[PDB]
Amino acid sequence: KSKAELQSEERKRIDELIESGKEEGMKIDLIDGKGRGVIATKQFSRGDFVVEYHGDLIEITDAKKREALYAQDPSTGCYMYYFQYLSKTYCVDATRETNRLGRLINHSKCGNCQTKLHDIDGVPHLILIASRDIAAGEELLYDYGDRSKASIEAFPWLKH
Amino acid sequence: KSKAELQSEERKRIDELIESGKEEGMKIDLIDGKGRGVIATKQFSRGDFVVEYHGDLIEITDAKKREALYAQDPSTGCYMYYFQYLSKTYCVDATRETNRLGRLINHSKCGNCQTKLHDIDGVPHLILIASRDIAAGEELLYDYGDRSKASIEAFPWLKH
Amino acid sequence: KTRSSRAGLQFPVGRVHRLLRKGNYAERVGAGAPVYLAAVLEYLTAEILELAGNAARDNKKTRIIPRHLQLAVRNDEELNKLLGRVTIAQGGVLPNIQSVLLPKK
Amino acid sequence: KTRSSRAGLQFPVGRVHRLLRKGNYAERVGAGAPVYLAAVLEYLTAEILELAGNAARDNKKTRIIPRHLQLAVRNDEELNKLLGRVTIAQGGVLPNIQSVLLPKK
Amino acid sequence: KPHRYRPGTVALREIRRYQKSTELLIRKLPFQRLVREIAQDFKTDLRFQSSAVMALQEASEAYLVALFEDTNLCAIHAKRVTIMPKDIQLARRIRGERA
Amino acid sequence: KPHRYRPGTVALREIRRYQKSTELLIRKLPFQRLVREIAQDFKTDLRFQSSAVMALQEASEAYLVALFEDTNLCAIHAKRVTIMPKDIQLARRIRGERA
Amino acid sequence: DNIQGITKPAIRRLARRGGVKRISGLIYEETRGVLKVFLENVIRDAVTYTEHAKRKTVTAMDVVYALKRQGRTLYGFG
Amino acid sequence: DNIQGITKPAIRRLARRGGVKRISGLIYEETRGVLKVFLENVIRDAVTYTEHAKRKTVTAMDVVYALKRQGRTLYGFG
Amino acid sequence: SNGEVYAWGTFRCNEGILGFYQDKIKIQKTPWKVPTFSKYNIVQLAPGKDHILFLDEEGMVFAWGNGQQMERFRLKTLDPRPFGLRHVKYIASGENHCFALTKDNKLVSWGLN
Amino acid sequence: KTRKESYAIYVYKVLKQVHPDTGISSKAMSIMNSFVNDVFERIAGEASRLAHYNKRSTITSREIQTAVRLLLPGELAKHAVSEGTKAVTKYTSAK
Amino acid sequence: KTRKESYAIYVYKVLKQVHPDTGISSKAMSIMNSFVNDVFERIAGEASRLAHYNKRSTITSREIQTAVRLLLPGELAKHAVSEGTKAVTKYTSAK
DNA sequence: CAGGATGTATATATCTGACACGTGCCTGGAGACCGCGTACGTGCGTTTAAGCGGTGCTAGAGCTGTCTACGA
DNA sequence: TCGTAGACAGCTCTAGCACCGCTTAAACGCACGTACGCGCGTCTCCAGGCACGTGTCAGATATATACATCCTG
DNA sequence: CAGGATGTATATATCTGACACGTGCCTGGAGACCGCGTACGTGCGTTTAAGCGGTGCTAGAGCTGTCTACGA
DNA sequence: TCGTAGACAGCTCTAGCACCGCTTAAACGCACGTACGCGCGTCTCCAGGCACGTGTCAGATATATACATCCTG
Repeated sequence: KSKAELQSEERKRIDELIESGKEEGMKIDLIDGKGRGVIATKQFSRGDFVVEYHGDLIEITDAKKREALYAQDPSTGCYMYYFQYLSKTYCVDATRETNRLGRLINHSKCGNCQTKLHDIDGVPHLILIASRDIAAGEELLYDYGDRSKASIEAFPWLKH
Repeated sequence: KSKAELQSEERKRIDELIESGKEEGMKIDLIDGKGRGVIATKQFSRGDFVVEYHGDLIEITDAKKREALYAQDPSTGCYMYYFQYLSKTYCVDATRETNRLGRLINHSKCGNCQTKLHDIDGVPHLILIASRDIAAGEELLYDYGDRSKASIEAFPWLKH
Repeated sequence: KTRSSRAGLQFPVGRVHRLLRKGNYAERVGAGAPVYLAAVLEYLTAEILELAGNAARDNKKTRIIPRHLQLAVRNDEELNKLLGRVTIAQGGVLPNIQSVLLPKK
Repeated sequence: KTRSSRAGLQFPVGRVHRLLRKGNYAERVGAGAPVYLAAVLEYLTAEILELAGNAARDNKKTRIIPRHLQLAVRNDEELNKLLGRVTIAQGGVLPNIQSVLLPKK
Repeated sequence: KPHRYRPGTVALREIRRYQKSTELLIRKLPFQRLVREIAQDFKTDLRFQSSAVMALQEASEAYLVALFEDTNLCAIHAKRVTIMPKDIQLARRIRGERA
Repeated sequence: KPHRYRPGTVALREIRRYQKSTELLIRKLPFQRLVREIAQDFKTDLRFQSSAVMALQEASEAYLVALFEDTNLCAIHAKRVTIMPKDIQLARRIRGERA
Repeated sequence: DNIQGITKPAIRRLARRGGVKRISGLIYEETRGVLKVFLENVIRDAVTYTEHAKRKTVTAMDVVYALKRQGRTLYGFG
Repeated sequence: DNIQGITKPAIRRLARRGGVKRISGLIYEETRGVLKVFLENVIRDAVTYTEHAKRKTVTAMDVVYALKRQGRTLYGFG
Repeated sequence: SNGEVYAWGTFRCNEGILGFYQDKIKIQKTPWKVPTFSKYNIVQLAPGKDHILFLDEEGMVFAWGNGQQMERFRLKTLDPRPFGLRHVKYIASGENHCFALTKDNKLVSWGLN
Repeated sequence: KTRKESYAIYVYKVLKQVHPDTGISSKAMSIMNSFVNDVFERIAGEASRLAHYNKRSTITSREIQTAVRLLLPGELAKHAVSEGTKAVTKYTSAK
Repeated sequence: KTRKESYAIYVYKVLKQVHPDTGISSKAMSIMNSFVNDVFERIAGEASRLAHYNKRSTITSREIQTAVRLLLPGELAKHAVSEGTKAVTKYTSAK
């Protein structure tokens, strides 16, 4: 198959996974010093679609607003994910507690999952794809991105 | 004075009367076989502004709608006044009972008041101007316009 | 020898060399200028035609209607521009209805 | 004798008769064609200028800025069209704010 | 309860129908009036080719087709399904016909 | 309670202020980057007059001034005071830049 | 009447031609003012174009060439 | 970066220049895509106009004459 | 003497019509003061024609009415104002002929010759 | 140094008649040349084409004004249409 | 009866090559002449001006294509740009 | 949850006229130099006039030959 | 000066204008109600091109199927 | 219901440079042929880099003279 | 055929590019909260025009007033 045929087959598999909302081969577990963490129940190959970073979609401050009220109450964890979806800050605020698993994935700079923008007829979709072969039992992790001095001062685990 | 200077002075007097909402030289009286009628308490000269046909302004069916509900209840009298305000049916529905006097003026084809469109910076205003010298005590009347066969069949006073 | 015979495009590229001169586009106008233009014109005439030809077959039987012709030009994103400041007569709209217009239940 | 002297408009109507010929507007171009055009051009140059002249005095002291010049052309409803497909540089907007934008209490 | 179609379906088809035809949708004899009318304010005592006549309709007929089209967004984009007065105007400014 | 201006008055003046100046409101050195950037996709290894350079800003700077202007109605006409994403787009169609 | 000429089942017709889902009350004769407007803008330059060649019978191509200059060059006749 | 170049206190600046009462969150970089777009449309025909006379240094009048053809003839330089 | 300048009447134009203060007044029968035109107090006057031509304290040859014989159309000129000259001491107007003289001993005259 | 035949002088001169003091800018004193540019241009082509769509191989005043009317906006047109008329009558009445 | 030199024949001929059966309408077979009209026209002026803003008193292919590229839309341009190239090479290779 | 009343997609006989190709002709081209509430939709009855053609009258566009004033 | 486009009286004939009764499609009017708005260069040779005439197949037409689609008891 | 903190309209000293007018020059022009809730505004602290100029290097636009192939 | 525009090697020098430390304006980040989004033709003569040079007044500049305007206890 060509490069275009493989990309179309990879896009059709990603579109079906985003539509069904299936989060198979993944279960919640209590990580030591991280609250909730996502761990693999089956072997995920390199390049395989893991799970969508699902939540409430909106504009730039259209996610950074519940920020200024979620700072007013520290208990609700930081679950906002900003992104540049075609020149405009388009995000997915997963602050509300749901059964979706993408919002519970922990941080690691050298983890086993990369965050990418997956467009489906105009509507942006944050997806988590396996950067390498993820072993069964191991924790699913991805680079959170916020390497700023204010954020790293409050929780030092963002650095590593 | 020129024709333009007299029109500007006539427009400035009409704009002040529409703004203040003054209905001086006019009082309500029970006319024989017409419900309520408007009668003059002072002598009104030919061309003098009598009173604005005041009510709720709106679009074409934007007045002919409370029509289809006011037919569902016959007691509320027909008080809608349609008009072509610059290519678009713009009216003034005076169905609601208020202290304004223009909605209580009776019908007559050869009366003593003519209905005209008076624009004030884009907003249309139906005004009643004296067609002739109105005598004190006499009833203020104006041509209602609806000479149609369906309307004239239900109330025969529209003809005369 | 016909120059259009020589160069090999149908739409008379002697009328192009002769429309040009007395059309008052400029003072002088080289032989090829009509030619390359002629072929600019016909690669259009042709690229156009067949869009109808395929479309007109599709809807109608054989012969192109006007609202066939423009039923093509709307649809080719490239031409859609080219003929985006024009008004091809008897066309009517290549239909569309908004998503918030069709049924809902 | 200068033709502009003769006809009585300032902007050289020999340069109009000579811009026209080698401008390639057409084959031939009568004497008056430059003239009436020259005077078309200057009744514009002038009608334009003074709008600035009155405006530039108003805001500034003596000399017209660009944003003076276009501060005029926006405001003359007639020109406002004429220069309605143009973009006079350094202009900026003859200001306006919507009725639902200013204060409210 | 005789046979009926719920409010919208009919005119939705009106779209299907009117969006199908190449049929100039406003009466000829009527326009020739409007055509000859605006003549007067231009040049009193004139004639025009019946051919030409059509075009004038054609264009302004067409012009209107898209300016009503463009107008559809004007209320589509205002939390509206039904196209009122302002909606028509708004479009004029984004064209710059007026503003 | 130190000194403060209620939300809106400030940027309302921003209008007063920015609506006053003939001052190209986006940094030169920055655009020369964007200027030279879109060069590459056109013609690799090129030069341009600093003069010319300005215009390119000028126009698109200006273009934007009115397309943000026109854009103001797009949300003014949507029961809105604050101009969001769609609002920007809507205007593009009424221009016919896209649609 | 002339402006009454552009009558409801035609504005509408013309408006369903762009998928107009529903015409409002005022909206209708607004089209007449517009169609007036458009008529107005056009016939004028066109007649003016008939003038600059002295025709008492206005040409179709005059309509057209003027229909071009305005900015919506129509195709077909010309 | 280039598109990052058109930075917030400038989009805004440019937007307050038409009385923009408030820029929304997404709206900002949309301007970058647009200003990209507009940049794109233009520089291209312009360079193409430099090409048809073989200049490696692009003229201002090339920018202009192309800035004309596009449809927004700018005045001043030219 | 205070500085402000009174007014009355209405000038007859070159075409031949009525104007007082541009388009805000046509016939000024009632005598009224004229507003601020040049900060320096206006010294003398200069009558003749419909062409009134004051002189400021600084020596700024001001000018109202037509002065047709600088140049314009569609009114908006009657109510102003300057300009020309440098520091004229005598402003001496006839009907369709003007006269001026700069404090630097100059002799000028700009009108319908 | 190739001679740049700019309307600068002429653009300046017509300023004086309308307004004596002063007064321009460099950026604007180019802006003027691009008001003279777009007009001289736009005018010539509704002049040029006129000749073609009225079959005469020479641009007379016949066209130039017809365009001028057809090209200028409403009240302005009649004005410059008048000012032409004038410069038309004076051009004919010379020695 | 003055001879109306219409693209009718030529417009018809190029139909055959693309599609043999059939096939046109009267209204459309005018519409074609006004696709040939606007192009022949629009093309000539980005050709004409090109010559003026590159100072050469004769419209070569040099311009005609440069416009053609500058005037046609993206993929179409390269196509007809190719078809010219072709009709350019064949015109040169004749007897 | 579903079968019956609307009216649209579809099929095929059949006459009509415009598409299409032959021909004498003549000139231009060739070649050499969420909720209260009302506004507008849907459908049927009354009624206005658009569309139809039949056609006589002639305005006026279009073409030609001649004289001559315009502009390169 | 002088080649010649433009003025212009003169003339063929297309085509625009007014006419005018009539089948009927369509504009108009109106009652019921529910989805929806709204507030909360030049002389010469000659064949390519066009006006003209003529036969018929593409398509408009219409009776007539079958079909997809919308909606209340 | 109102006086005090922001920052805009306004006034005037003062240096700077571009507007403006003089001049030798040369070519083109003339002449004769309602309410839940969050997104974005306002304001102050931290921090990136735009703007500044000082300037050497030389790409390449611009102009010229010559030979000759292009197109009327 | 042949007048000549265009090709083109050759050459003056404007002007675009890279450099590069530094005062600081401005972009950036963030906390608090309230208004606001959102759901409910040609030869000849010559002076008009332009490139060049030069002096200074219009205007940019800045310290410094006074002023209109917005907002909480």
